[PDB]
Amino acid sequence: MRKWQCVVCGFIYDEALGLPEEGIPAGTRWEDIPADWVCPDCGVGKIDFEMIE
Amino acid sequence: RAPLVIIGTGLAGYNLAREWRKLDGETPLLMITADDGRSYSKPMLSTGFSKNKDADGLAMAEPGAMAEQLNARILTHTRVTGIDPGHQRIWIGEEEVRYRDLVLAWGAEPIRVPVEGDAQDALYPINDLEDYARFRQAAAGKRRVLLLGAGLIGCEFANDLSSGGYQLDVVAPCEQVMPGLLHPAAAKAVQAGLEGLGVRFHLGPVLASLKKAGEGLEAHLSDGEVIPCDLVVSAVGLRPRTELAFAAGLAVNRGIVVDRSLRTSHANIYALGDCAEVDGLNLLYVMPLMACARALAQTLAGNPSQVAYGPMPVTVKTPACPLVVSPPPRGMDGQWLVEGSGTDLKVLCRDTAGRVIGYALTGAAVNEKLALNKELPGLMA
Ligand SMILES: Cc1cc2nc3c(=O)[nH]c(=O)nc-3n(C[C@H](O)[C@H](O)[C@H](O)COP(=O)(O)OP(=O)(O)OC[C@H]3O[C@@H](n4cnc5c(N)ncnc54)[C@H](O)[C@@H]3O)c2cc1C
Ligand SMILES: [Fe+3]
Repeated sequence: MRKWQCVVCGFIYDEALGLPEEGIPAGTRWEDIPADWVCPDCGVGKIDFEMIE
Repeated sequence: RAPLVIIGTGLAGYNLAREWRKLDGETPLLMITADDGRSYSKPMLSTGFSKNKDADGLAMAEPGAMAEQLNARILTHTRVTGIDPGHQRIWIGEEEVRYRDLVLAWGAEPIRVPVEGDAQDALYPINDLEDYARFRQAAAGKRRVLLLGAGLIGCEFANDLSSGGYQLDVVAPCEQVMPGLLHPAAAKAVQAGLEGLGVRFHLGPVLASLKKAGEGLEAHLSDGEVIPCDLVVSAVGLRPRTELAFAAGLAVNRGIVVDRSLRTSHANIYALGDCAEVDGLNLLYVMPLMACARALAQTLAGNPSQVAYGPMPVTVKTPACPLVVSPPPRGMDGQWLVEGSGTDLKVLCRDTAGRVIGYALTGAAVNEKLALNKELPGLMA
C-alpha cells in the first residue's frame, strides 16, 4: 500500500483506504485506478500525482 | 506556419497546452509570460512554510523543460502590452506576433488598498511564485507580519505564516472572515482556529498609514491602533485582468466575457482560468479551470466543445480549522441551519423542497463532504 499526493492541491489518495464513494475499493493500487480519474479536490489528472510513501 | 498563441504559464495556460498537445502535435505553439515561466502550482504557495519549502522548492520544472515537453517556444519575462484583434496579432512593446488563435490565460490582479506614510509602498502581494520569493526575501529574520485581507487567500497565508513561526495581525474592514463565501457561524469557527494559533484579528478597521519606526514598521489602523510589524502582506482579494482585453474592444464584465466554448466577443480569441467569465461565472479556483482547459483543447483542435460545471466545492487550506464550502449556485434560494457544535460545524442550505443545495463544513464535519456532494446541483444547470 502506498500514498499518492496531488502536486496541485495536496489531496492524498491512500491505497490502503481507497475512495469507496468514488467508488474505488480499499486496497486499490494507483495503476488500477481508471485513466480518466481526476482529483476530487481540484480536478487535475493522474499525471499530477506523485507517490509519497 | 501560424501558431496557437497562449498568454500565460499558470495552471490555465500549461494545462490547456498539455490537453491540446494530446490532440495536435504539429501546429506551432507559442507561450508568453511576464514571470520566469517556471511550472508550479499556485495553490501550494499557502502551504510553503508548513512543508518547509522555499520558493525554488515549489518549482516543478524550468520553462526550457516545459518547452521540450510541449514542443513549444516559451517567452519568459515578456509582457504583452496589447491585442490587435482586427489584424490577428498581439504587441510586446514594439514587436508583434501573428496568431492563428489567441488564448488569454493571464489570470487575476491583486486588489490594491490606499495606504499613507513614508513606508506606504512596503506592501507585499503574494499572487505568484516570484511574489512569494520577494516576500520570503523580505521576511527572513523577521518576527511580525501584518496581513491585509480576510478572504480565503488571506486566511490560508495567516495559517501557514503562523506555522512558519511568524506572529500575524490580520486587518480587514469586513465583519467576518471569508465574507460572501461563508456562513457567519462557520467563519466564526475558522477565525477561532486561527486565533488558537496566535493570529490576532482586527475586523472593521483599515490600514490608515504605514511608517518606518526604529527596527521596522508601525501600522496605524483607522481606529487608532498602532501595530509594530516587520512587513505587510497585501491579500485583500483578486479581480480578473481585463484592461488589455477591454482596450482591444473585447467584451468584459467581471472578467473577460466568454461563452461555454470559451470564446470571447471576437473571432480567434479565447480566454480561460482566473481572467475568464464563463457564461456569467468567474470562478477563481482550479476545478472549473480544468474543465475549461479540457473543453477548449477540443475546440482548438477542431472538435467544438462546451463546458458544463457540476458541483465544485471549495476546499480551504486552513489546517488549524479544516473547511469545505459549497455556496448555493446563482439563482437559488434556501434557508441556512447550523447543525453540530463548536469547531465541528455542519451548516446546510436547503431549498423549500428540503434538498441540500449548499453547505459549509468545519472540523470533523468535513468527512461528510462526499455524501453531501451527491445531492448537490451543478454550478451550471
Ligand atoms: C495562495 C493561493 C492559494 C490557492 N489555493 C487554491 C486551492 O487550494 N484550490 C483551488 O482550486 N484554487 C486555489 N487558488 C486559486 C488558483 O491558484 C487559481 O485559480 C489558479 O492558479 C489560476 O491560474 P491561472 O493560470 O488562470 O492564473 P495565473 O496563475 O495567475 O497565471 C497568469 C499568467 O499570465 C501571465 N501574464 C499576466 N499578464 C501578462 C502579460 N500582460 N503579458 C504576458 N504574460 C502575462 C502571468 O505571468 C502568469 O503566467 C489559490 C490561489 C492563491 C493565490
Ligand atoms: Fe488536487
